[PDB]
Amino acid sequence: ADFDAVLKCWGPVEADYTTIGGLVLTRLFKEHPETQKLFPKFAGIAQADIAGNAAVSAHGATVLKKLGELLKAKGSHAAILKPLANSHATKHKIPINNFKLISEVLVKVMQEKAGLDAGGQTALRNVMGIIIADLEANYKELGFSG
Ligand code: HEM
Repeated sequence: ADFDAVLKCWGPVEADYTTIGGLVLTRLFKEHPETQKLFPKFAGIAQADIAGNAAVSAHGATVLKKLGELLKAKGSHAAILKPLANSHATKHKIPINNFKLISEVLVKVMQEKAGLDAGGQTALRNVMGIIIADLEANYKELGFSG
């Protein structure tokens, strides 16, 4: 139910995954500057220079497309989220709390750009909580508990 609820507000996101993706990552790096260093391709770019950066926006589109895939899935969520945990724990080396931070940012960007109301915020927080708990479980299976 909460996945379908978030989709009621996803139109403006999916309309421009690149622009909205850039807003998300720009705001993540501005509000949580330690996260920028977890992206070696972006680490060191002056904050004032992130909003206009096409590579940052392209990666934000990758992120939001993956969330859209999850939301729209009729099949296994596990088939989509387990690889995501595997890569983020073992390749990218991302501490789990960062996923909470990007979720906070997404809520704000959807409030501002996608008409996310109180019920929609609930739903989105619920969906992101499901995602984060699954990532954390799969991290633990790989030996990551930090
Ligand atoms: C909504 C949560 C997130 C989603 C859906 C997501 C999705 C993705 C996807 C689909 C990729 C492409 C490669 C892969 O499959 O691993 C990726 C790569 C990556 N992600 Fe995430 N991610 C999320 C959160 C984060 C956070 C919070 C960080 C760091 C703070 C992070 C850091 C990275 C890095 C460093 C890469 C590799 C970029 C590259 O070298 O091109 N991700 N992510």
